[PDB]
Amino acid sequence: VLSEGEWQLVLHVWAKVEADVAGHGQDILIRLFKSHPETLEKFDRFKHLKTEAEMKASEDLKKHGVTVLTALGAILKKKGHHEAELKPLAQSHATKHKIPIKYLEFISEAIIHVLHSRHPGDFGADAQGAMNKALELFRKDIAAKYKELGYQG
Ligand code: HEM
Repeated sequence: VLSEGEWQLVLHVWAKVEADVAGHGQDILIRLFKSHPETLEKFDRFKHLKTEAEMKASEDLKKHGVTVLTALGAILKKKGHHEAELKPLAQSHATKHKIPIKYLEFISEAIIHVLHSRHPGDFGADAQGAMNKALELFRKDIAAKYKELGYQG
């Protein structure tokens, strides 16, 4: 359970992401894909991208980054009352896209990285800890729905 203080740190930094959702979305997906190449293989859409330059030139990758961050933003702004928003996301990522929970850990790390790079004055250690807790809560609750469906492993 995050506290109200910790939610405020999280959503203070997130409001700054909302000024440039596409740029953030691109940097995070590129970092995920470079740090953890296995994750790119889950996207038939992107698996032709062999260089960081080709990834940064891809409009379709930048489109997907906005889709991911708008959905994450929607869940963060529920401050933990996010069951309606997580159900479909867990359902599709377990059963259709086949994404292990650990790759959700990876993209959490890439999101923390990108926010520290772009918003260092709003993303000190308090706010880093709080964002980590929010992202853990997202992963806990998706993992519980994986388990229900037979995909926690
Ligand atoms: C913050 C974590 C994430 C969020 C909020 C998220 C959000 C989304 C949304 C909103 C969609 C499209 C709607 C849907 O299919 O449910 C999507 C599609 C997809 N996601 Fe995620 N995603 C996350 C993490 C990941 C990770 C870690 C992977 C892969 C490693 C991944 C792989 C996919 C794939 C393969 C699609 C289908 C893309 C396509 O071919 O159109 N997701 N995601």
